[PDB]
Amino acid sequence: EVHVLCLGLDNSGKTTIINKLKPSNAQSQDIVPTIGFSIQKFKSSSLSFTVFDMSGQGRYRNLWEHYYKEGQAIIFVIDSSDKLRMVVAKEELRTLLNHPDIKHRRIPILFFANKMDLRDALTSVKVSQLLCLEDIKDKPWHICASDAIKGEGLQEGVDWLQDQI
Amino acid sequence: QFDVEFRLAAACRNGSIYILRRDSKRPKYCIELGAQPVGLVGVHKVLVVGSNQDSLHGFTYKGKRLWTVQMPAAILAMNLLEQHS
Amino acid sequence: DLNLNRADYLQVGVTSQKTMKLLPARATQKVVVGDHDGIVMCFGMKKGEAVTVFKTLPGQKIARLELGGALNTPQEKIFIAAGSEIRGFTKRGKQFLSFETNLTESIKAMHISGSDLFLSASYIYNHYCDCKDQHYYLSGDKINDVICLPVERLLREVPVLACQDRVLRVLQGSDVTYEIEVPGPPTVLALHNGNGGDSGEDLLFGTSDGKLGLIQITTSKPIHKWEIRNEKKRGGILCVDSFDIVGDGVKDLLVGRDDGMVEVYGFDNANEPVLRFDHTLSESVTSIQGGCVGKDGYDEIVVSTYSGWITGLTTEPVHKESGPGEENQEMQNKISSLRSELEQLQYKVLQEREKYQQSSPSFSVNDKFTLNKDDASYSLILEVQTAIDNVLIQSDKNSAVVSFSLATYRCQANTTRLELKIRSIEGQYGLQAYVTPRIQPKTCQVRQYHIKPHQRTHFIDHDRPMNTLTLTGQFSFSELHSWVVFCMPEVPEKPPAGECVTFYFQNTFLDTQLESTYRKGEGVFKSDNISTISILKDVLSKEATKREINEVSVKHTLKLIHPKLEYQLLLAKKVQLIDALKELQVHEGNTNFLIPEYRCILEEADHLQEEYKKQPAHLERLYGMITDLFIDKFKFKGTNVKTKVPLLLEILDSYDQNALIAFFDAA
Repeated sequence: EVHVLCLGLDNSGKTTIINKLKPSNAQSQDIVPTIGFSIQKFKSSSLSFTVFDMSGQGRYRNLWEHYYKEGQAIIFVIDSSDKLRMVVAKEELRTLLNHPDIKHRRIPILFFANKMDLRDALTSVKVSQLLCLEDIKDKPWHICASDAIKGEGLQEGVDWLQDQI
Repeated sequence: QFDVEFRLAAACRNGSIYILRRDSKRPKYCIELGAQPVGLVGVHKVLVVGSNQDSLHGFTYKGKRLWTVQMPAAILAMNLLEQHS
Repeated sequence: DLNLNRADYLQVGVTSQKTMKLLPARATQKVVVGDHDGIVMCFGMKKGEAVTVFKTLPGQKIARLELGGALNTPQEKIFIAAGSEIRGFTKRGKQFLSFETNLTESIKAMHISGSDLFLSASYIYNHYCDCKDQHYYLSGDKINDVICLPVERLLREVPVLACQDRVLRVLQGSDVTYEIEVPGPPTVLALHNGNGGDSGEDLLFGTSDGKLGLIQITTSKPIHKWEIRNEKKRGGILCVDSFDIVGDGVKDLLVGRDDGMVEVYGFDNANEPVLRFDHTLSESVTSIQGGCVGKDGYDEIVVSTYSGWITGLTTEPVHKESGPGEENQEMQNKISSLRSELEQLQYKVLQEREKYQQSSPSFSVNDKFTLNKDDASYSLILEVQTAIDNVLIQSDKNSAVVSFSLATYRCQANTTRLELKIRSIEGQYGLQAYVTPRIQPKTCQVRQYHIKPHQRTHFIDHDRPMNTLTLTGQFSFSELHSWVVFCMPEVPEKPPAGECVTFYFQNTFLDTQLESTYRKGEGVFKSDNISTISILKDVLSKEATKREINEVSVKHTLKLIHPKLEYQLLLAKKVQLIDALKELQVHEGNTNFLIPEYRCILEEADHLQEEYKKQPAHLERLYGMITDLFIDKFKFKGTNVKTKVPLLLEILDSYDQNALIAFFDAA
């Protein structure tokens, strides 16, 4: 119904959120790669919403530029362990949202941080507020509530993102 | 000179970059610098060289400087991480 | 590189040293603390709020709290020792043990090794086994802490006794096997792991001057492994603990201080420590522990603060949510709670103030009158649970303003501790301090410190020219000891047993020893200074009325003094020209012209200028010391040369060292 897309930074392996973001019936213990093209129903902070999954290798972060236009609702994520590979994820919203398809519909558009139980982090908002990128305002959301793998904070920007649908 | 058909690239003291390919192939020698080009750098498709006067060096195997300037000061050793042709 | 966020928890009353503990409980542990009114309590911090458990009844001031267990069971029995007896609670409000251990004054330290119980006192040390006396020791100096090596990883119980005179007497039974020497009076000590060191046994001590160590007490001798002697990190170690917070795999050292400083030391060198994270707290830390108490899954440090603020330093960020215009909501919740509480408390206390005014408070001041050794200045440190309003200093880092009139110091805003220096001369014995807190009746409490007429050490050098001096006649040894306590900074008040005691002092302004030996009716006060023995003669004659010379010693003292006066004069001579040379520096970039001589000053101009600020006090002190030395060394021969002083002053304005010694020997 209401889809959700996430991309992630390069050279991380930070894609393991969607498994613990899925329900308790089919939780996965292996690390979940952000292959994308995922098809499942998961009970989110508003209702039983849908998802989508993609891979971010620099060589590979173009299939996410092949499914970027669409999506019922939306999705925000980042790598907040990156002290060098987070300069490149700055342009990723301008790849994602700057594109005409994303801009046209007032659905869910927010970018969130990650890797909190890892030994480095930054501002909670991260994507739209820490790395000088507060200017995502006309996008009709905001993103929050991030940990690393332990499973917190998916209902953090939910009033701006999840319960905003 | 990493061409996949093995066209070697050499740098002159004068700063003029030559394109001497396999068994000393004859190719136009590009002088693509104003200052001394002592900053050659491989890029995983082409042969990256660095401009002497605080100018980023971008170029392909046919002389044409692909890149515009991107460095404030004089670089000393480039490199590149992993992606395809 | 490490970051710990300061999350505050429940506030308890004023706490003594090492009065906080963590019950071992993989989820959040439980915190247990003891107030100076006897109200030992424990909480768990389930979600934001302290879910209190068995907050007991008030009694005597809880002097120590320690958790242990009889067998290898997870240690959960929490023992306290309030006034003169040791009480014991389980991990709930059921008291099971109450050992009266009838003593005289109080307990100052205690250790529970299963059933074995090693308690301290003012001077006394006892080792009981289930309310049965088995070992009894009486040191000559006050005890700071007692520990026993792991009786399991080793075989014999070797209790260590940290004395006030910089020694660790590692005694077995009721007699010392040997004594380890450590710099500074030890205050805390605990085996540096959850077991006591991999390679057998190791003892980690922390002293009141600010110093850590790892004395490895073998069967007959210690093996020093490293020391963390500090320079800028002054402040008495009140607590230390071992816990792996960095997460590398080897346990780190969480050490507290007396100036709030909490420090983590990692062993990344695989054998030696290195500082990783330090944080000031504005009060005096009294207990430190590792683990986690809030939001299990993130290791944190629990720090007991003097006034009772049981604070934590977590490794988990605080900005969980970030959306729209925003400013989190827990801040709003805590704000509203404090709002409501302050409204209702204002109502109650206003009505009670009305009733009290129409019908018309003791507190604690943890003071510390220590003696800085690198300088010659005592560093007085007052602390109050509340904030201070003004401190009087009557006589006979600080943000306060001067109280000069007798110095009155007002403390700005909401400060608890106040550190102020006090520099007293080699003579002039005879100091009050009125402290007033910011409470409603606004009372004042007076303290009386003493500036004695010399930091005590353990050994001297007898190959120095000793200007001995002998007191004889009609003494009770206790009375002569009382005289020496009146006369010397660091000596125990209680007369040491044996009727024959020897102390090895040392002048800190310049190294001159003052060996003092005395028996029931005789006393020998050897020295390396004429000033010291002259002062001793005068003050002891004064006490009595109340109730030899080595002809080269003066030469030795003058040779000692000469470098200091030379350095002061060179200081003045360079700072005279610093600014004149700086005026030349601003032009022509100093490429070719400036002489190398003054070029050596152009760089160190800053240090020269900042030492010139303190120079005049040192110069005046040196002149006074020299004139007292001269006057006294002529006074011993029976003369009165109080008149030749101005010529000596002029000579020192010139300072021809050879002409100086000539004027000393001739007139």
